[PDB]
Parts: sequence; structure tokens; C-alpha cells
Amino acid sequence: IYGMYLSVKGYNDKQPILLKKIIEKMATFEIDEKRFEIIKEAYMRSLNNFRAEQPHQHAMYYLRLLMTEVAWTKDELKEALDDVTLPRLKAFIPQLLSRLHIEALLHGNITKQAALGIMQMVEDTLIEHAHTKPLLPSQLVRYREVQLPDRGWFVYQQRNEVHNNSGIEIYYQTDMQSTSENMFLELFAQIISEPAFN
Amino acid sequence: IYGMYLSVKGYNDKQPILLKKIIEKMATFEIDEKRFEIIKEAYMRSLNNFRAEQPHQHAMYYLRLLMTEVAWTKDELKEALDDVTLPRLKAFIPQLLSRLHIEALLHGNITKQAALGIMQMVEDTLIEHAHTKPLLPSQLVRYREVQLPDRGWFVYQQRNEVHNNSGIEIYYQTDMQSTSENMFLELFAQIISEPAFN
Repeated sequence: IYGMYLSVKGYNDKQPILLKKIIEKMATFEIDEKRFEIIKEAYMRSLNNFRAEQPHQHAMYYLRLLMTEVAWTKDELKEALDDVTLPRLKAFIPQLLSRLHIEALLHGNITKQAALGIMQMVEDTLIEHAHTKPLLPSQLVRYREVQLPDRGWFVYQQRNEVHNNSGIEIYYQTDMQSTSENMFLELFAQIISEPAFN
Repeated sequence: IYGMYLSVKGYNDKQPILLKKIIEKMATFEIDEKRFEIIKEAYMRSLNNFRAEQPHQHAMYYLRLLMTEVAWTKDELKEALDDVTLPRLKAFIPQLLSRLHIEALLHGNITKQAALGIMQMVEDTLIEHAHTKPLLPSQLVRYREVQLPDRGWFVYQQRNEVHNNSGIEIYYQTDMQSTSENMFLELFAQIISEPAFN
């Protein structure tokens, strides 16, 4: 929801080469129309196939949508999927790569100068082939969680058209994430874990 | 901040003709490069002339920024203005007209059928020349106001560089808009109006 995520894990011997190739395909992507149609139809089949997920998964999904400030439902994505066209996408990729921020975490059998060399390699490739420009700090917008009122109870109700079983997810909200509240919630959840199961 | 605003007022004799011509002009606009550079430069001057505004106007501006959820500053606009290019705008206009919502108010010497004819003409023209699609209701996000904490006092300080006088604006945020709160605030402001002046 904040942008792309790329992770390369494994032996560091030939890692920067493949990473460079992946960045090269990010900044030199040529879309095949047949692959585009097949993959698009597959994604449509995925959004259609979400209706066959399990009731508890639907409960976690609905609670996610309710609690997050901004969240698009799979029905909205499915409806907007028909309007996606190849010229729109080909005009959208450089529009995406035109303004970017990057947050990296390099943790492994590499040195500081090696990490700086890899990072500078990625930056130089993105600038060279994609003309990527940094983002403005005021544009670093994180999403807030909906605040429930005191003594307030809300219930969202939907139906599962596939499984003959019912699902339910009860969520009580706390103030914020501080040390004291974290240890309160974790300690209580530790006390009620096995009694809840049993 | 929510979108464009257009208001045509006057004799209704040729209002539909003029309005139709306006929609056609916004849906078939061809940009002049000279006019683009000149109007852009005049916009840069307009952004640079805010420094000569009065300190109370600077106060209302800063307070508006502070209490608005999303608000971009004159310096951010004047900095991002240097990146505005003719191809970027030429790609922005159809992107702006691709999906839209409309909220109209037709009041005066007008019949209901003529109002529906005007609205239907606007929709037909927008879909015709701009392929305008309806906007999702979840995309109709309204900005909120920063919720101040109880017994909280915050002070933002700046300096006017042109006028030799100083300004100040003191804001006691009340609760959300309801009948009781509205009449309390308006009655108190009524009591303190003339004693404030005198």
C-alpha cells in the first residue's frame, strides 16, 4: 500500500549481478500483450476466487478494511480491472518510476562499502534508465487507524456463499503502542491463551 | 482542494450555449506554449508575492495549514512549479478528466426539465470528448481537522518580512458542529463582539 517491495535473499557471491538485472528489467520493461492478457485474466480469476476463501479469512479482511483509513475492496479492484489497458499501463510505469523514495535494509555477509556500492548501483541505474527523482518529505503520508468511541460497539455483517460454516472476529481496541500498553495486552493475552483454547 | 469549481451567473438567455462552449473548451483544449510559459511565470510571481501580505493574513494562512488535514505550502508549490512541463500537463489534462464527480446547484429562473437538460448535456459532453467515468464513492474523501488534546496549548511562530507590524491569531477549538455547540459559540461571539472592538 506504500509502494513496491523487493527482497533478494541468498548467497552473496552472485547477488549484485542478479539484483542489477532485476533493476534493469524494472527500468527497461517491455510489456508483451499476450502475457498481459493472460496474466490480467488470471488476476481477474483471483479477485473472483476470493469469494471462496474461508470465513475467518474474510473476517480478518473485513476488519482490515474497516480499521484502515484507506483501503480498496476487491470488488472495487475487480470493477476497475476492466478499465486497465496496455497504453494506460505503458504510460503508468514511467509515471510510477518518475518520483520515488527508497528505504533499504542490507543484512548479511557483506561489508559497509559493499552495501553502499550496491545501493549506489541501484540509485544510478534507476536514475540512468528511469530518470527517477526523489520524493518530497511532505508526501510521506502514512495511514491512520479508525478510532472507536468509548463504550461503542459496531458489528459488520456479511455472508459466505461458498462454505456452509460461519466465521466471527471480535476486536477490542486499545489506546496506542507504548511499552506499558504492549506489556499489558501481551500479558493478558498470555493469561487467556490456553483458557481461551480450552 | 477537492476539485474544480465553476459558477455561471447572469441572464439565462444564452447560459446553456456559453456553458456548452465552456465544456467543449475544457474537453478539447489545445495548449499554447508561449501562454504556458508566461502564465507559469506569472504564477511563480504570484507565489512569490505572498511574502508582502499582511501579518494577520499570514496568520490565517498558517492556521489554515495547521488545522487542515492536507495542505501544501506556497514554498512547496513554488518548488514543484519548476518541474511542471508541457508534456506533463498534456498528460495531466486527460488524466484529470478521465474519472470525475459532479455536484451542481442550479438556482433561479430555470425549470426542472431545463436543469436536467443542462446536466445531461454536461455529462454527455464530458463522456463524449473526455471519456469521463463516474468516480467511486470511497474515492470521495473529505479532509478532517486536527483533533487538539484537552488542556493543550500550541504556538507556531513566524516573522513577517515586509510589514513592520506584528500579527497574532488565537484559536480556541470547540467540539464538533452540533446545534448546541453552534448556538453557544455564536452567542458567546455575539456577547464579546462590541466589548472586543471597544
